[PDB]
Amino acid sequence: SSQITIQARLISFESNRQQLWKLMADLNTPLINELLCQLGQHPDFEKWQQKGKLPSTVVSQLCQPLKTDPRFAGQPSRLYMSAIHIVDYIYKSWLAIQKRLQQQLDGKTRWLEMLNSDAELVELSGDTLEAIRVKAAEILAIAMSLSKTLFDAYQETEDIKSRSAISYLLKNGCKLTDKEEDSEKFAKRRRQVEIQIQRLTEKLISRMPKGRDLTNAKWLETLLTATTTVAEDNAQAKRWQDILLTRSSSLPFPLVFETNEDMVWSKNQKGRLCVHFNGLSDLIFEVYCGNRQLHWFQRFLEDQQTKRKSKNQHSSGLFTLRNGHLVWLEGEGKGEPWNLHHLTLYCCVDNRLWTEEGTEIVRQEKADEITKFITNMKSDTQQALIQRKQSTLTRINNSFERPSQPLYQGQSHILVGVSLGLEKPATVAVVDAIANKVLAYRSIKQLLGDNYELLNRQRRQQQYLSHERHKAQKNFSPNQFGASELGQHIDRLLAKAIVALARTYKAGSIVLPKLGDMREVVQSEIQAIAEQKFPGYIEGQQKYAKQYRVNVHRWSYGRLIQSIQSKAAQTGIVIEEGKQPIRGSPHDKAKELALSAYNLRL
DNA sequence: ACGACAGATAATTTGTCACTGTACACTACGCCTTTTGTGGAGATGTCTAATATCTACGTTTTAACAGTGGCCTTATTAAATGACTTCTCAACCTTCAC
Repeated sequence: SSQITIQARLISFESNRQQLWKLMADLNTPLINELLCQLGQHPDFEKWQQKGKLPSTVVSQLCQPLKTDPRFAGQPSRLYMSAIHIVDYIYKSWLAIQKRLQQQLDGKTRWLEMLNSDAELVELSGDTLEAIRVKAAEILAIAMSLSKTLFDAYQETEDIKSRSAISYLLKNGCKLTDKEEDSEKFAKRRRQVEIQIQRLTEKLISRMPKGRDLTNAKWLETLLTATTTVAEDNAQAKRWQDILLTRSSSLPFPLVFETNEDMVWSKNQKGRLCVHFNGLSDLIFEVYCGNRQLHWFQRFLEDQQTKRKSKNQHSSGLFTLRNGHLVWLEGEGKGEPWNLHHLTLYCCVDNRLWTEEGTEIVRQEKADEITKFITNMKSDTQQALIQRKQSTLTRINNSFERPSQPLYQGQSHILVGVSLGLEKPATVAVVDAIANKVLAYRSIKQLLGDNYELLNRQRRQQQYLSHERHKAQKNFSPNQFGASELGQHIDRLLAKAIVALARTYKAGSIVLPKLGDMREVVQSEIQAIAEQKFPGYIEGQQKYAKQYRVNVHRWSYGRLIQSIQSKAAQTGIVIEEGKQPIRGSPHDKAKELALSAYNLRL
């Protein structure tokens, strides 16, 4: 996770900002909207959902006739390209989501079929429980990936004895068990799977990507319709209401510049770094950044100047800058939108390209990938692709003469396990795995140190700000706020503390748990309990454990994992994934998480 | 011869009267002992109703709270917020413009 974003304000005189706003809002965003509409109507759309993959070129092909439609014709080539990238990534995202959800629904539907109680397994096997227990002992002795191997063994073995023995073996977590099945805990575990299947089935009714209408013409024409026309029935009037409540999108889609050299850097005579974008060189924007990021923007000019001095004998494949996003940030107050909103550039950089040693890491990664490509790839334009790839492979050998910082060296036998929990967001154990000894624990309080008071602040603000929103909603007041930025701050403080401890003990890796989807587990567990406690009373079921379900939906385990992954990559510490045990305290969970990831190395 | 007539005669008792021996001399029912049935205290032994004491019999009363039972409507779409997921993160070459 070595890619990170740095940002700066872009400043320019009003006519440059107005011209860019009108390009984005009047042409580029309407084009994106049109591409999303046409792409969702394509005759292959239903087979793209089955593959879960979009064709590499279909957005580019749809955009070609639109580039000369009077609605969209006025744009530079890179703005059409940006619109293509926006639309292509949206569907690459959405088709990947739907594909995995469909696989989850199919997987659990098979499990629901093969989850049979011992009373059902007796009939469906025709064998006594001891007989299927012995047959499961044989099938386990052959399947010795074990879970998948049993799922593979189940499907084509139509022999109901072995098929039931696999069912019995899978019910217990791929192992034998002597103890009797508690019939109500089984019936609950069956009911959980039905709820999960239903909730997956409902999630697969997701909407197609909606776009951003900045005119909101549909709202005003619906208002005129609903006020002067009789609704033909309740369903038309409901559709009218649903439109009238829909909020207006203020801001256009950002521009995306996937060619780092489509940002051209310079220093003006007042000494400020400046940038202009390919196709819009007349609009000079001035960089206004914090000094904590200035060294990156200075590097972008130095990388640009280095390759010009070498007459392009360097490769921009090793430019520290990777891509840019050009974004309008919503301004407070009033004005024309190019005056109200603040133009902001977000630059992706790869942190390894800062140093010379890290650049050598990237160079070999580039060289191996391109040598693979050239070997596997072998038309005129496809031969031109090979020649560009071969030019890259030649030019990445030329050095940028970057700062030298020796790479981190961590001991392979020292690991940090990080236990994640709802009550204690992180707990760490430094384990010496060949010694099987814990070198150090730290609690959440020791990780946060002097910041530990922020953790009670978060809980207190989450309560307070929720209640103030609840009160504000009843007044239709816009003053609705929350603690997300404090929560993000805490997760970043924890990430830095964990990695600093890992560096201090020379740990080779940080071990993080494969939590899965905690929210759908908790939500289906609690619903199965509540349906027994409040039969036929839906509101009673939804009130049951409401605050626990809320707490689990706020638990930011993904954001914390992501923050740890970024900080570890910036110091070259390996991340490993392990299985967090359910037994024990957060300290013991962290220790056994660490040691299991060591033993799982094969 | 004996004894047998009437009457003598030696007893026998009746009655006188001088003499003398004696008590009157105040001087026993009184002193003393033992038994003994009746009687007067006065230490001591006899043995109860009863007015408690002295706990328990257990029996009510409380409140605490535990368990049963009724009710609670459910859907769509938009918005805000908090999150999750996915995708992306070229580069050399050509052409026309001073």
